[PDB]
Amino acid sequence: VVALGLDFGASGARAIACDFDSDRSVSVSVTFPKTSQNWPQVWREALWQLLTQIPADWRSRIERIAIDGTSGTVLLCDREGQPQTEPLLYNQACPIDLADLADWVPADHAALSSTSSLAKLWFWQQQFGALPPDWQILAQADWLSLQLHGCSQQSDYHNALKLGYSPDRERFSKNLLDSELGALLPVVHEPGVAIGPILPAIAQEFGLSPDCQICAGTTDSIAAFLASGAHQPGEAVTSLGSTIVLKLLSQVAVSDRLTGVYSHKLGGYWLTGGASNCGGATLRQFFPDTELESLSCQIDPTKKSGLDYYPLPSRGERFPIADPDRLPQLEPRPENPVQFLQGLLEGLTQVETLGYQRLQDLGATPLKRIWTAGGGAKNAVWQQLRQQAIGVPIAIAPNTEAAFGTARLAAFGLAAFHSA
Repeated sequence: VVALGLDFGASGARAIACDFDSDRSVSVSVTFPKTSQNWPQVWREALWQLLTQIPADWRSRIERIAIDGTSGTVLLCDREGQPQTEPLLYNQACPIDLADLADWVPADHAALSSTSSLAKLWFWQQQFGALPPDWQILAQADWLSLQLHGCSQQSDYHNALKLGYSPDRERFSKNLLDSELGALLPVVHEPGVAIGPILPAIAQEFGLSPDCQICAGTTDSIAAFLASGAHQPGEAVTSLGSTIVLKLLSQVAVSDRLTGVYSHKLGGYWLTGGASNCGGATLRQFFPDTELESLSCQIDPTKKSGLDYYPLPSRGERFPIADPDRLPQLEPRPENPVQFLQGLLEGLTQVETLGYQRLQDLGATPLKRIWTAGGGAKNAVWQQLRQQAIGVPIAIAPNTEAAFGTARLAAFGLAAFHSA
């Protein structure tokens, strides 16, 4: 089976066509601008650009397609899926009262956030005054897949979560559906399942098989986890990037609105996680990468530095423990740059350690092993510190590209996420 993964991220889009019986693939890219008067046009043209750059052989052989997008990026469209106003991007917050959403979702549901799809739909509602029932709100991944299969008001329970969906009960609340916003809500499927065949005109134009299936997509954050291949509960993917992002697979859904912790449904399992303000950005504040490496070579993890740092890049922390007033803790600062670096890596290690423990304290399945992604994943000293402090096998994630995880999503769905 040959599947195509389309990933639309923060500043670009990547396509990965993958042949899974050959384990061979091709990857193409499109880079977004940093400003547009028409982001829908930018995204749609990116879609055709990605498809075009794929060789004719692969395109003829593609049987399934899936698309992941940025979580919280939504479009207000009419009956035909035509943008009626500018998209509200993932980073944009809305000046609405979250108390106006209380009757549509449970106590501290993930949708209760000024940046959620639901909050943006309510913002649009109070903007236009009254939204027509034949209109629809679409996530980025939704709208793009709509360009492929032509079926309107279709989404997945990953993107739809922050729209107010409850994947624990597999439904929107009856009060939300009965509401004035109800007619704009999409039909929610499981990521990976076939929505419908590709549009005949689209298939013919781009030399794709007319029998190719367009699946239900995901978020790019979840696609990244799917790229690792981890499917057993207790397994976790750690992203050692600018910020440390933890993703833990569990048999139980856990949530903590205080620390921004919530859970996505993933087949029969649950994907929980948390994001710290700490990360490699703190490291770059004192070292360039080259110097960072030359100094890491001289660090022996088997001996404590005596330093107890909390490596925030600035004031404020959100996970594992929430404290907006917490300041970075980088004292005492030794004269030896090597040992100061060790203190930093030890602090970042503690963040990850306390992060996974916090997740387990909330009820998540105990950590079995860790797959690592991001820039710090290649840092073996950092890996040793993480390993000896956490106590589980830690390795580098085989694949990390979101488009590849989405290609796997197209090829196999979420089938691996069940009891064997």
